[PDB]
Amino acid sequence: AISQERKNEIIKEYRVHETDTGSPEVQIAVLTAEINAVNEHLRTHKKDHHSRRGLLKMVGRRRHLLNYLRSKDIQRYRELIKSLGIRR
Amino acid sequence: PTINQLVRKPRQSKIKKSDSPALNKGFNSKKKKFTDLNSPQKRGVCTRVGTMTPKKPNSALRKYARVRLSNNIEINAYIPGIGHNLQEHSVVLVRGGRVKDLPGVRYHIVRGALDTSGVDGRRQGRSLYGTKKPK
Amino acid sequence: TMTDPIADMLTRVRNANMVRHEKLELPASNIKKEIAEILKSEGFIKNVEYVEDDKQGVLRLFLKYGQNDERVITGLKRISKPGLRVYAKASEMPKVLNGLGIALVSTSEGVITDKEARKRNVGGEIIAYVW
RNA sequence: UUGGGCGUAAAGCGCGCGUAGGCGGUUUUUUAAGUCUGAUGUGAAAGCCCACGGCUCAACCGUGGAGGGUCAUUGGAAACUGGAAAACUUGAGUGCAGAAGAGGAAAGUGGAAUUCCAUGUGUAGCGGUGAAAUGCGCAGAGAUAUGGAGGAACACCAGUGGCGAAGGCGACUUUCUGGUCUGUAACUGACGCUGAUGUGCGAAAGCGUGGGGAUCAAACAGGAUUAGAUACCCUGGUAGUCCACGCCGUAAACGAUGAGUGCUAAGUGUUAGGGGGUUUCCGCCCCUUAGUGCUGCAGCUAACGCAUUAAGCACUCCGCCUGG
RNA sequence: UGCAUUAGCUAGUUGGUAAGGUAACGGCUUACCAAGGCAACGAUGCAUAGCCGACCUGAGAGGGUGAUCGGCCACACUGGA
Repeated sequence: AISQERKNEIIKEYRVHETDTGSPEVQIAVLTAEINAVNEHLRTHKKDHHSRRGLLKMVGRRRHLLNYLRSKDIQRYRELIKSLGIRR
Repeated sequence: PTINQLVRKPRQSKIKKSDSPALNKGFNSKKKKFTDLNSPQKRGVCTRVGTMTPKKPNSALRKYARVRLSNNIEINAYIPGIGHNLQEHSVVLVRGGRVKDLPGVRYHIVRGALDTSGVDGRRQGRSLYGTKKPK
Repeated sequence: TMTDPIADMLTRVRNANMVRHEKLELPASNIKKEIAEILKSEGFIKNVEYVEDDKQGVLRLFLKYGQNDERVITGLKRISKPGLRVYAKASEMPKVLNGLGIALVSTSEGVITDKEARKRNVGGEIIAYVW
């Protein structure tokens, strides 16, 4: 569903530190482009319902990282809200 | 349960539907409504007087009466005792007290109180059945 | 995602007390080691021992019994929980098994016991009715 | 609450996923808020502690503190909670090396069959029957093969196999994928669970469309049996069937066990990954993980039966139940 | 007190802006401004009932009566001034 070099591509351009995989921002382009994959990939297969909750259950797995971005350091949350496009 | 959700929903107690529903009810005669004042005995007047067969295998014919109370509720009321003054239209007094092995009828008829006198030929049950104490 | 530390730790003792064990341990904290000290301060077990590992090291128990192959620890139960934090008054504080158990007391006087709070004239957060 | 149950007795929707809510791993330091105490004021009149007085006893009325030991005016104490500042990673996610498939939506290859029309063929029966018959037979009925077609699926590999939350998933070759799992465990520093709302799936049948009536088949039909028919017997045959195109929202959707975490006798196969010793001419023995199964302590219940794929011993949340 | 087999409640309402006028307060009414404020923690509405002390039985956890007997509220054929 997601290839190895592509996550290891986004750790070059969006990591918080070195060996920082599992970051809040390192599952946003991993999330929403793989949405945009399955948004077109289930546009092909209109009954790909199990692959539908595959990305929606990790919406919250990124959202809880956005939730964790509040309490520790809020300037990183002003940074990461304004970094890319995520509403609310 | 949880004591957390017991705050969210308390232990509401259970109700008890009480026997004799015709004795805890009055009648607002001015407004056609009903009061609830739990008489010992509410008086009434007979409409029908008959008897009934116990459906349990005990065999007799026990005498009952279709009485309408003050609050005009029609009952089937057991008439205890042997002889009576209950042909029709006797303005009688009615207790509770179910007679078992007899469906529907669950009310007694107060002997010797309102318009009947009690039965005569009793000598071991004299205080009941309207008999004054001898000599 | 366990919520009561001092109860699952206490029932693990009774988990091996049933099958007659003589040697177990438990993880540590600021409290739970000193909680385990008040057991061996009274000396219900042989000796509760040292904390060793990186995070919450195992501190031993060494269950001490009677000579008729018996057990001493009858009854093991924490009364408080996340959701119900219970407290005690010093003036009407009872006696576990009417004088045959112990009942510890937890406040900012140091975590004390039944003798150590009846003549301290403080109550606190009671835990164990162990007899 | 103290002081109840949810496998078969009444108590889990069909499963989920999920909004709120509740409740959450681990280890340090601040407050004294919550905790718990100490100085008083201090809580009500017949009612209410203890002892007298008044009543002939008494019924029935006062006394003396107790006195609040609960609320306020007041001092405080931080383990544990509330907030304040950190970390660890088991738990979870993002990594890496691989296994498997009936996991959903799309394109091919071929087999075999019931039905048809035709050849050859031939002529008395062929089919159907527990018992015979209706029927189909003189047109050649079926038959019969190199070979002509259709409907629809695709035994073999097929399993207390595997995958899916569940309804479920099966000739395959390929497309797009889901997801499972192991191992190394690199990293974020608990990022979790329940799950009201909501959203889905939702088996079969039923409301309808286009391929459907090839086979099957409600409804209907025929023949007799049988003491009784058209019932048990039999076919023909309608939608419904098959699939695609709309759903309805229901099942013994049951493992009759809600979901997440600790701990306590075993043996026994088996599915995938890692671990090997001999080796084997790919096989013997054995460690481990996740499981798939079968027997079986302590504990359990009313007993059945459960016992690492708990109904045992503990914690958290939701929901449900209390006679028919 | 209970009912979601009562969920969306309010529009002088919701805050403020000036006059009153009260022993004083203001949306209390009047001219102005934004739709706000109130809500599933069930506002709204319905139905029911004076409240408390007190009674009473409960091991305590307590909760049911009010003729009592006291303290407070409301009423005086009805409805207004």
